[PDB]
Amino acid sequence: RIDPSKLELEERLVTVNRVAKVVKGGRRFRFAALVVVGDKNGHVGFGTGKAQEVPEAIRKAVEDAKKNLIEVPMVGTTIPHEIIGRFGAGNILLKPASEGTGVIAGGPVRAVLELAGVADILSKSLGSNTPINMIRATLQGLSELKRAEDVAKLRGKSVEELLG
Amino acid sequence: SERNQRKVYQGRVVSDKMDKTITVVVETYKKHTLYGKRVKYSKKFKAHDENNQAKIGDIVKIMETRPLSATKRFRLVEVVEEAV
Amino acid sequence: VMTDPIADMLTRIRNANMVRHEKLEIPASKLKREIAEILKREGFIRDVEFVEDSKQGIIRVFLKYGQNNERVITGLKRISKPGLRVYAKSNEVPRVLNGLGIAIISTSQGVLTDKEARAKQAGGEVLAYVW
Amino acid sequence: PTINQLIRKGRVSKVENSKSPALNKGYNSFKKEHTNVSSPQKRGVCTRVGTMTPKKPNSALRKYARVRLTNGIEVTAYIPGIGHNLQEHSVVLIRGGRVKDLPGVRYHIVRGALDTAGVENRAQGRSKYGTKKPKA
Amino acid sequence: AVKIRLKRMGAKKSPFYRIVVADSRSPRDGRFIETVGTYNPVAKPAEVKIDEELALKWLQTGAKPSDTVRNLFSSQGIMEKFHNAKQG
Amino acid sequence: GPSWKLSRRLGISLSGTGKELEKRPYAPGPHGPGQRKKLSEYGLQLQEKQKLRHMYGVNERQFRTLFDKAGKLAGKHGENFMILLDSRLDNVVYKLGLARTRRQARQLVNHGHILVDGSRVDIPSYLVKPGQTIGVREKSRNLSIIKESVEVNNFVPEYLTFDAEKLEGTFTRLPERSELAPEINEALIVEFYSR
RNA sequence: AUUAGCUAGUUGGUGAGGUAACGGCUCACCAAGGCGACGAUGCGUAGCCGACCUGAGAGGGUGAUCGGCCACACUGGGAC
RNA sequence: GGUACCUAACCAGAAAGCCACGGCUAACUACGUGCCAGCAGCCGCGGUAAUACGUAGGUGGCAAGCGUUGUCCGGAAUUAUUGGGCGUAAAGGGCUCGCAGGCGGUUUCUUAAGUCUGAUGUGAAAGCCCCCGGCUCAACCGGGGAGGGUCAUUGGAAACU
Repeated sequence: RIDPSKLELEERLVTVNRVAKVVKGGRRFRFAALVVVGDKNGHVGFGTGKAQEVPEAIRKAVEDAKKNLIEVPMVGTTIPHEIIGRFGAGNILLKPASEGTGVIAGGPVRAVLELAGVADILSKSLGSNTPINMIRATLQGLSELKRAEDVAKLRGKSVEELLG
Repeated sequence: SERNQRKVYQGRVVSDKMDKTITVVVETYKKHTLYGKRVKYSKKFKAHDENNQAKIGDIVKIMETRPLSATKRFRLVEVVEEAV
Repeated sequence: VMTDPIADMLTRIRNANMVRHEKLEIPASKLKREIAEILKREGFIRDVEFVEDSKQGIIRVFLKYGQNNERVITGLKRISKPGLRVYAKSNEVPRVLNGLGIAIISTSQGVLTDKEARAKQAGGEVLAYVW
Repeated sequence: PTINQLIRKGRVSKVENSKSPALNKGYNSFKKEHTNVSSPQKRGVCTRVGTMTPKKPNSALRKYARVRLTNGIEVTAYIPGIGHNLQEHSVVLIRGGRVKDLPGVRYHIVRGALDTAGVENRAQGRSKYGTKKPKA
Repeated sequence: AVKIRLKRMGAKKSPFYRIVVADSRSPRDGRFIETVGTYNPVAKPAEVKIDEELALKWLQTGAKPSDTVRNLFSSQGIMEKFHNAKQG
Repeated sequence: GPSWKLSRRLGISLSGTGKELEKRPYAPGPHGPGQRKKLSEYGLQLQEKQKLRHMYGVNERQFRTLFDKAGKLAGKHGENFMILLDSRLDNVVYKLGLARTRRQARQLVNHGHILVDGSRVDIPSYLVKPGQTIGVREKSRNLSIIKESVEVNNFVPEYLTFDAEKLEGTFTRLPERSELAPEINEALIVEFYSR
């Protein structure tokens, strides 16, 4: 599945990284920028773009993020349950919280979750501090999340006894 | 009425080389505080005997008393079973 | 040598599930028997039925896979491992997933699932969760 | 497996050595002995006042003091500021402070102390460097 | 000898005492046997709250009250019924 | 000094007026009219906290203490905070239209008398208890700034009643969700203090 | 544990003395016993707790005043 | 102690400073300085165009306080049971046999040491937490609760060790 572009999406440039290549004529520099893009209703996804000029590199990155998007469950403006993101030594814990706490996460993680629009959530970063790997791990977790209704239908049961 | 019951312990003989007196080991044991795994521990006592009934290897039941001698506080109640 | 059957059974179910084998065999034991019955009740499997012999029988279980080839069960965790048995008072019985999953607990009045054990106020040996 | 290795071998924690070994030692006379104490400052008499060079290939000529503290310990120290009246044989007060660019000096010569005059002609950071409000 | 006692607590200017039973040797604010009420001098109408069952067994077994607790007991008539308890 | 400077630093009038934004709404100082970089993701909530604290005229220790009290209070920490800040009687006397400025409210209630179920009150945290009629006693009953404030009509919120003929208002049950966040996007302070 | 053996009135018994008491508490006699890897012995360090600080939690640090118990009164010993 | 408080009359007059401004981290410009003078918690800065050195204006944080020092806990998932690892990053003993110790195939009766759960007795007061009352909110001070045992006696259950 792919989510089309019939939406209003904001972009939050998390980081631009200086990048260099070594050649006979000294050094060759470029600019690699990753950005997380997505509406607040619940659609998210990152992108990347490398080029020699920062603004149009960001343009590349936002186009990539638009091309690659993901949905997330949003039970009560908060995740339904526990989850650990497990991408390449990027360990991120997420926990649902009461309806007044707010967003509690690291920089890149906070950008991703706030862009998703989750109002009340807490987290923790246990793996490497690398931003892109943070993003990949947390989005793997967010994908791994499961709504309650599909769980009920999978079990052949109903929400009332699943919550009971 | 009936008075307070002194504690009663269960254990095994570990020495009888001293007249009218009998040393016992009790296998009472606990679990580690911060880990919560059961771990074995041994506590040994000196108990008083009248005719050296108990022998090495016997399993005996024990009740505490007033101090009868230094390091000795317990009485021999009965030899529930005798060794091989 | 094999330490405890429950670890073997859980891990065998997990191994069969990750490749989606519709069939599966387990050496039969009493405890594993009612555990299979429990998973049948909670709908984490398709069906379980038994075969008997002179060597502790066998039990064979058919795993559910949802309407569209998706994992009905996504993990299993043994917590009362040999060498470290974990026991939960009745009040502190864990609400796994705050409801979605189940924890299976052996109790003074039988082996029960999480919610019903909490409902009838029984504690005891909690053995595993189901994801 | 690992649980028994823990129950008997245990979890030996690391030790955070004191970053200011001179500030936390005390002394007494009629009992000749070195005590362990926690103290935020100390005083002493400078046995030498001088100036030497740092270690980084980019340099600057810095001032320093050689001081005998109350507890009979010997150590160098750094004098932050512009100019000073810190002659040999002066009772100077020391506080914990590192200077990375200079090797070996673990302590700072606090200013506004007993015989350290506050740096003159300064406006901001006056709390540091021991200087009163310049004008009334 | 055990006594009914007025133990102090409160602030530097607002005393607030508890009627307590303790021995004559224990310090004013130290250990005691049991607390049996409270007394407020600075409340505009003077205030007191006394228990008279497990507090009264102390008078039964014998316990000299201090002067103020004595006259407060008189105010609530507890010492009176303690007096009728003899001929009763 | 602080009034105009703070208002145009935050970019929001602490009371809401064209002035402090009319022709120099950018910022104070010489670098004001230039280009303002997007505040850091620490700067945003720092600015929000500054907005709330300055608009309500309170000290930092006071603010933190009230924040912990609101957090301990049941309901939702996001707004119970602002409910307490509104219960702060200075804002009450202001919203009753007894003064032009919260500075006036502070000054008056400090040395001037506001009889609300009590002889005098300086500490702002008090309230006018609903169901009782005790009003500003008969020394400042006639006062110039009071007459100016009552004659200049202003929106008394629906959780407050008031009659100028005897210039007394009964604090009703509680404030609603509207005056909660007129423009302030709360729930930034929560994680700013979680930091 | 870069502190492996310690103990020889200490270990047990029979008698006799001895605060208010039971007791190697002290004697006489008899006997080789007692304790150690589950850390004895030795060295260094410290008053103990209610509690206090931090930490969401496990946990980690502190033992000021307020309260309880303990020991000391220039240093040792002695009894009235 | 004529102290707390209440009653009057006089005056914007007696009463604001501390630190930071390259990034971490909220706040930038002008001058002098020219590996000097110096800065500092890390990265590091300064060799004549320094937002990093000293001044000046402004801004930023806080306030009768503000910075520095020293000690402890977190961040430190960096001794990790909760919560880590050992092919090349630190880490599998050179290999084996085995005392003690740690673990234990399936069914079935029984025992209740572990186990789970009632009852009772305590876990002082004062503290932290909840709910109320009072000092002109509270700081604080009260009143009533709750929690606080790898706790003692006793009863109940037998799935698991």
